[PDB]
Amino acid sequence: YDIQAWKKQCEELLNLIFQCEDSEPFRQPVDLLEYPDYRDIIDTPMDFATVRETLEAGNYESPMELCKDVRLIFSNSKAYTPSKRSRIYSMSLRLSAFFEEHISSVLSDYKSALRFHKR
Ligand SMILES: NC(=O)N1CCN(c2ccc(F)cc2)CC1
Repeated sequence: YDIQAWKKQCEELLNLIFQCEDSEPFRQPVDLLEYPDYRDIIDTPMDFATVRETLEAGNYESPMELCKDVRLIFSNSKAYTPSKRSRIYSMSLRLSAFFEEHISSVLSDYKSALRFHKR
């Protein structure tokens, strides 16, 4: 019932994500010189270094907020891909499945801890 445990669990999950070769296109803010029309399609860019930095700054109040930003990395990739078979989009699909598999217990434990706190 540890209400704060999610933070270190998210730090460790981000470490696993950075070790994954599939995260390489998503580790840093997108390259506007390589994709000059990116901001025409994507309103809110997001990347894993920004998520990690926001976590480390103490600027997430809950793992649900972190999860919303990570899911935005994947929906941006889906919105920008010219094809559902593209290399970078295929990497985002695998990485999304890995992330969802690991974040589920983090969210469940946090929500359970908050319910216990307010019992
Ligand atoms: N690191 C970068 O400069 N990019 C910007 C474009 N983005 C993307 C997503 C799907 C796709 F199929 C093609 C490109 C991923 C991250």
